[PDB]
Amino acid sequence: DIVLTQSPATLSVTPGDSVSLSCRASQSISNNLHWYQQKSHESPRLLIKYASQSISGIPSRFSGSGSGTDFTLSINSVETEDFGMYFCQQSNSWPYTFGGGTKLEIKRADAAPTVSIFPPSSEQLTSGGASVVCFLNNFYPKDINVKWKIDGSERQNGVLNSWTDQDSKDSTYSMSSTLTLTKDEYERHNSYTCEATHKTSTSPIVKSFNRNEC
Amino acid sequence: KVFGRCELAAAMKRHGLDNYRGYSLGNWVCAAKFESNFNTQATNRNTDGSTDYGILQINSRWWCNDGRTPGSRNLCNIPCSALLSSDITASVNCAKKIVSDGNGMNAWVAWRNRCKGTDVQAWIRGCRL
Amino acid sequence: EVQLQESGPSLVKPSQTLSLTCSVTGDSITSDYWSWIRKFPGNKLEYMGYISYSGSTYYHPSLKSRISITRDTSKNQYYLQLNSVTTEDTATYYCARWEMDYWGQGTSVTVSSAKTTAPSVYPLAPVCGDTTGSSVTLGCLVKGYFPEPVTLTWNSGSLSSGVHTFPAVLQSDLYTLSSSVTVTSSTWPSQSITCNVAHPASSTKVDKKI
Repeated sequence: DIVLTQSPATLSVTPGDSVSLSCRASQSISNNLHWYQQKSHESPRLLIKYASQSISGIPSRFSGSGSGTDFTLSINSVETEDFGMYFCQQSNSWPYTFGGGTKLEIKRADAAPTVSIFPPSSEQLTSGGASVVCFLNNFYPKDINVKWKIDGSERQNGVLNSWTDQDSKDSTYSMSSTLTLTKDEYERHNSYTCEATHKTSTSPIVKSFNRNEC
Repeated sequence: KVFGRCELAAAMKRHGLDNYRGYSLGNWVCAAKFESNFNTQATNRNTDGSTDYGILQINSRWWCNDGRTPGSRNLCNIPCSALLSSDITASVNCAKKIVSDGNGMNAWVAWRNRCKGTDVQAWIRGCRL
Repeated sequence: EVQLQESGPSLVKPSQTLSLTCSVTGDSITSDYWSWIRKFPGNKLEYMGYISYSGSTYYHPSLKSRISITRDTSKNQYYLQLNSVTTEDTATYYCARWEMDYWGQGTSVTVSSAKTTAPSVYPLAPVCGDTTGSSVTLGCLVKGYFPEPVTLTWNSGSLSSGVHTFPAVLQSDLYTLSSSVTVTSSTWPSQSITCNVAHPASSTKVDKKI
């Protein structure tokens, strides 16, 4: 099938400035490339059809160019509501295929995460389960390295992470990282540590606690 | 307007019909030739009330609205008048929808009878595109 | 102008067949080309297929001939039927006109053999020790539930600022999610903070005071 590649996968921009989104096809498709805008909890909205033909009701600041294998979606003077996901799709050959998408996010000053660690609750422990939760909130950019350590030893298994979407107000991201273990195992170790390394500092943020001690 | 052979060829290529859903540029040039002799204003009234308009003779009973056809559907959501312009955009956009059906280009009778199966590559022969 | 809307079970079991309905208004169904597109959890979009005027259909080979797209004889609604599904078919499904101009809002469908399970809800109080900060963040852990979704609020919605509720992740075949709330240290526990979690599927709603 025709593969459509969109790079970068993420693009930071400051309202007022302009951006260009790239979409390359593994095979020439002439002008049969369309661009879509997609917001969370919403269906894709067609922005440009056939590489550069405009769509009724689409702000004139959006424009498309390119032909064959190289295409470009241009957004002149980016506005707040222009943030979200942008996809390209070809209809030159069956099956129609989509590009992996490019995330258009709001640029802001970098910010270190506020890290908090929480031990398994008494109720959960009562049921044989034990989850150590770590929240790293309101940071920027989104790239972050969170590591879990049990008695100095790094633990990879049993860890599950979740991130929120870039906040509409402060433009930050927040992350949740949980280490789930059975009560059996949790009580065979002393210290649990949540370690986060972020662009904002060469010194990691370390949150830890020892079982039954304060 | 009446396009020149290579002119239409270069035009259709820029408008992306070359190898659209597997149909070579020659197929489209050949079809335009036998369908309208490359005339963007080509018009033909059919036994019923439908009329074929444009360089590709798109019918007013199924693909465009001309206000005087019974049972019209206007699948291309376009006036039949827009398929007569010197700008072939609307004609190409509608043709792409038409050929995207199962019977592909067979939708153009002139193409079936005179282009289908033949070496349509000769129609872009001599064109530097 | 035309309007479209998808409808059908939000939960389907593995190997069972998934069916969805797309209701259209503003334009005749037999008078056009119609499509089905799906968006996977990782946000990737897949074009499923379309049916055109002659009744001919085009299906995406990625579907390995498991898909059927039919139009109703008289209701102005077309359908999507997908056989032998697995969790790989968990996604948001959209029906749209071939023109790609008008789309339905999209509906979610999950493929799982899991059974309805009320969530365990745990209060997350801060580790024991001093007032090591100007502000304090508390938490609520919602674990082991199915199917989605749950609605979580703090102090019955009275506390919305400084809240971070994370998307659910699948853990051991059941979902898990958590939420944090940050307030001025001196206000807790003086001014109580309670986590409230409701789960439609099991008709349950619990409160957990931090």
